[PDB]
Amino acid sequence: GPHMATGQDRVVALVDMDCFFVQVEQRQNPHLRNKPCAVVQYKSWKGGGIIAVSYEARAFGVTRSMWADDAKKLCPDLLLAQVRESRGKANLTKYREASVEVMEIMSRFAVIERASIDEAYVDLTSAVQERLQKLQGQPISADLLPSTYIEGLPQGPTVQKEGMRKQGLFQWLDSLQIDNLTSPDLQLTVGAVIVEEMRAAIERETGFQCSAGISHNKVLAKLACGLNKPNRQTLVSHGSVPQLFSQMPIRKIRSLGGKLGASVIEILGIEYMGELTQFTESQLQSHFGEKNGSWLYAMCRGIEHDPVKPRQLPKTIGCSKNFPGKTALATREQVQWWLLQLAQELEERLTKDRNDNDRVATQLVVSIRVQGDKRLSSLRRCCALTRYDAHKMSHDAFTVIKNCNTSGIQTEWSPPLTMLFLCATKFSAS
DNA sequence: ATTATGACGCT
DNA sequence: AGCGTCAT
Ligand SMILES: Nc1nc2c(ncn2[C@H]2C[C@H](O)[C@@H](COP(=O)(O)NP(=O)(O)OP(=O)(O)O)O2)c(=O)[nH]1
Ligand SMILES: [Mg+2]
Ligand SMILES: [Mg+2]
Repeated sequence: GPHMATGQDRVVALVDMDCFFVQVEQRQNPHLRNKPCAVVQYKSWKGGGIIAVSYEARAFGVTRSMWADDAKKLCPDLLLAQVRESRGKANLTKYREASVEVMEIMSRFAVIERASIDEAYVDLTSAVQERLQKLQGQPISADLLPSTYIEGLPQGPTVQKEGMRKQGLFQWLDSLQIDNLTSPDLQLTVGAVIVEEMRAAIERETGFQCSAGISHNKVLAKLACGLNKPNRQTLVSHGSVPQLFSQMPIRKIRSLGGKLGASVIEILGIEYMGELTQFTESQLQSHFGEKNGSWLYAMCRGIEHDPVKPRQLPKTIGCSKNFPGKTALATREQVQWWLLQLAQELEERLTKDRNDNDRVATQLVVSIRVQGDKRLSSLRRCCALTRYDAHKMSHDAFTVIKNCNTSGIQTEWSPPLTMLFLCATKFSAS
């Protein structure tokens, strides 16, 4: 009771751009604004593969990983934008630049952990404390939280969504104002005020809309963020966790969407995150290992300690291309030519990186997939990255993998390669 | 023919 | 160092 930690020590937010690549294309081409739209890679095969979908298009059932030709059957008026293609591969530069715009703004408010091209975690604990002092005990107005949902509210004794949002917010604030709500709850509330400000700054300065989650840890903040997309933010308090998790499928939680999550469900015979609470830590550790067990025991109670790492830049810089089915690379000249295309793009990105961020990568990782192999990578080899030189990088990459070629003939390559992937890693100060 | 390419744990 | 998981 007295001595039990409740995991309410921090205020953490997760900010994620709405249909990010689509908004980047919509900003540049106003014709696409406010319309069912998607972003695809390539064009020849089935119209290209969709990787981003505007909310207008999602209403027709359009989804990521759908072929554009197929999406067009669901949504005849779907507008498409295709990622830039350079050297015969996808070139995501425009979205990486857009990403920097957003990350730079977020970094003004607080320490952030870049989690993906379109999202960052924010540790707002200190910022909250500072605002609480400036506030001097002033009541927090609903006006300061124009886009915030309080998960779990309203409750008790609204037909329209904005009506529900407001009633929930009023219930929440009226309880904070009375003083019934905990200090952790006040802290989350101030975090939400700051996040409103962060999101307003992002929209004003970039034109991009986003959603956000505010809670006491990264897992809950990420979960919260997705609850009310698009263009809204959600506050998930410690107290909201029991009801929220009671019907929350285990696969919903970050890190549990794959094999581990499936084994939890299968071994324990449960469906929802809340059901995890009936097991002892030791039980969970025995089934899922010491680290995962401990993590699950705390998580199902809404507690997680993974820190927001101070990292605004990616740890690696890489590029890859698949060669599916019949296009699989089958000659030595072919492998080398594509290795050079990958290396050239990478050299460009690495040079820019060195200039902007005062660092140099020192290791080059080469990954390939062989035909018939389900795995992401069939083989990984590394060499020293001593020069930002595409010819040298591609030549070195070839040197470390050329062994894989079973065929006696130099010209032929077997087994055929279904992916090439060059990753620059092990950065150091420059 | 689910592509491009990230972080990160285990050994 | 080299492979497996989770992600979208
Ligand atoms: N190349 C590539 N890019 C991808 C892929 N999947 C996603 N992206 C790119 C395109 C995405 O726009 C972007 C951000 O990823 P999300 O935040 O997961 N989805 P979004 O922001 O689109 O919508 P919302 O958050 O409102 O649901 O990453 C992929 O499989 N391949
Ligand atoms: Mg997003
Ligand atoms: Mg995202």
